[PDB]
Amino acid sequence: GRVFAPYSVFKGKAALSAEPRLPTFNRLDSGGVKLNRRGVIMLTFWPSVGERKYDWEKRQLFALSATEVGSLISMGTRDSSEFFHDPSMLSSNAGQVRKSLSIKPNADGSGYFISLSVVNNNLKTNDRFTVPVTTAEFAVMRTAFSFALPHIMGWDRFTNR
Amino acid sequence: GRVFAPYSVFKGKAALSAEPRLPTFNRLDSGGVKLNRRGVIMLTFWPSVGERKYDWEKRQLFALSATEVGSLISMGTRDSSEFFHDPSMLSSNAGQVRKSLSIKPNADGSGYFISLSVVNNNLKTNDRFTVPVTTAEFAVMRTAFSFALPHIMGWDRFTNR
Amino acid sequence: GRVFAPYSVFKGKAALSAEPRLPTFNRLDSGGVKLNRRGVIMLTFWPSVGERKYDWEKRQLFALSATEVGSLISMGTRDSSEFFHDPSMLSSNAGQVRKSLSIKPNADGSGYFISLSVVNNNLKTNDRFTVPVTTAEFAVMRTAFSFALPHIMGWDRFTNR
Amino acid sequence: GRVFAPYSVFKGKAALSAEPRLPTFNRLDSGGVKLNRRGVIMLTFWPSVGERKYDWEKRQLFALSATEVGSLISMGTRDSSEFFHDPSMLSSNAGQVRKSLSIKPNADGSGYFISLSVVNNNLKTNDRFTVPVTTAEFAVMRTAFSFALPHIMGWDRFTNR
DNA sequence: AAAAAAAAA
DNA sequence: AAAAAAAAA
DNA sequence: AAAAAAAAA
DNA sequence: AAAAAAAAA
Repeated sequence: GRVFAPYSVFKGKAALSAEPRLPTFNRLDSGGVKLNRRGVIMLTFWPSVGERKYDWEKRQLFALSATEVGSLISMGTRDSSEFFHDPSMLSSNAGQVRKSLSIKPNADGSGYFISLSVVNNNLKTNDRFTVPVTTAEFAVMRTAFSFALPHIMGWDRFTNR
Repeated sequence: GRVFAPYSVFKGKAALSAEPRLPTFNRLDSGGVKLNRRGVIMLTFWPSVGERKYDWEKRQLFALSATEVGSLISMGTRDSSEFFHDPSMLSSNAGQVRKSLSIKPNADGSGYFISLSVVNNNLKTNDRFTVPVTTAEFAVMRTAFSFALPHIMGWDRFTNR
Repeated sequence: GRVFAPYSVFKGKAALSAEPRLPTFNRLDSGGVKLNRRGVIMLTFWPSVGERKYDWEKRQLFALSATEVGSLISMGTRDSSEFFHDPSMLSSNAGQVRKSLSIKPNADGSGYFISLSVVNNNLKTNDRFTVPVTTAEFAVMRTAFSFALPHIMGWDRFTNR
Repeated sequence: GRVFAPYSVFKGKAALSAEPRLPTFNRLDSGGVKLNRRGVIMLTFWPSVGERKYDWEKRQLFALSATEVGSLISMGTRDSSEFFHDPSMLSSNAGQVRKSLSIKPNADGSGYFISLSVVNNNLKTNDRFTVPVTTAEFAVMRTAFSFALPHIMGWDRFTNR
């Protein structure tokens, strides 16, 4: 069944969590198997309430596709990226909620800021969580994401015995 | 049985697909096992017909060997490579069909063009599919190909328990 | 059960050993599984007594977290790092024992010195083991640690079949 | 049982083959397991007789340890290394046979020469096989060796389920 | 014997 | 449908 | 709760 | 046929 092993970073103003969501397959009637819904690396941001305590109730999610992951793992020290998502895309509720994830180098080069911005035009809200990530932490993510990439793409099914 | 989990890139004029084809083994009569036919990373190109629709019927294939894969994964941002294949090599139908795959940096350095050219002297045809690949996409391929390399070489059979 | 396969470096004044300690999980009552205690890469230092012989009785341990590992694997040739640990942290016996691990480039750039310093204010002792590590050896550690990182984080549980 | 999946390079004057030899373990009476004899990446060189044919009878072997592998995978384009081995080391027949493997950059930077030199003072012979390796081929070896490194060290036994 | 804790299904 | 072959247990 | 879709065995 | 040894559960 499920497995819950997130890599988490807890900082002053918010927490950040990351974990793979594996792809789903379908057993063709030809006998073989076929990849159905794509894996992602799910990012969870949540707010620090009171003192070193965190409000899981107010979390926001951002799903990194294979291609966004490749974008993060191939980032230089001075590079930055920005991803834009609509959860209710190609559906009835589109344009209402808008998420943007930005990864920017801090001035020192000592790391990066990762922030999730959520604008909800239905509930008339505007949230923003930012978490600083050291060079070491981002190194864990780079290495963990690279490990995970083949798996969310379903390439770990190509094995000899 | 089979597993179908291609990494695909869909662009203006054509689509590109990539997936490992595992090596085949033979159970020696000595008891052990021996690698028989070599794995490849198969590339499939196909043409965009009408509007964001793609003509799977007109696809062309290109099989990357272990060594060609090593050539792609070790490419710098400014490097380019070109591979030349005859499907009916060392057989009766050689010289008739000629395939060439070129990976070139786009001017921006924002990625690469991958194109397959097929010249068929039997059917008197000349096809060319080109697909632009961003830095992020080519990063997925590099990471996915590196993951896959040991597997198509059959080295995933060397495992402790 | 247990598995004992340390990578070891034996030098003039001391020995150094490194091996992963896997994370522990808990089978939720929801059916799924949940990561409980975190994996580390355990480092063991011990003193050379007499001539090319080593006093296992006087060993000192240092547990690298996921994040410390990411710090070591992402070190340039000229970089150095220093980690500080209190084994009896957040408990009753804190402040008494203090461990610090330093990884510094040797002058040549031919490698690094890895040293563990242990100050025990209970037993009134002060130990220091230093082991030089060549570029090749540190390359084994970098590659072995990167391989191990996903595993100590419990990400090897996310697998397709 | 055995598995035979060598990566091979066939050139003008000789052939080169490479494959992992896994470590051996012992089931402790404590229940757990303990690594016994170390894995290597075995290199096999053999001479080209006549025209594109190769004399397997005259092969010479060279066993790369974990540390030698780390030395090869961390080589820059312009780096070179040289390893020296006595097969009958610490035994009665030492000093008699002497093997040396050299990896040097070719002038172009288009690759490397890998050569095995064997001097046998018992049989009064002196053999030398040299095989040029392109950047692509050496990229396969680097990637395949890095994949294999954890395995020959027995670290693939540290797995979650 | 090991630096811990912070959300949660 | 795929570029092959070269040593061998 | 998650940005989707495009070929196909 | 292979470069070995050094601590230990």
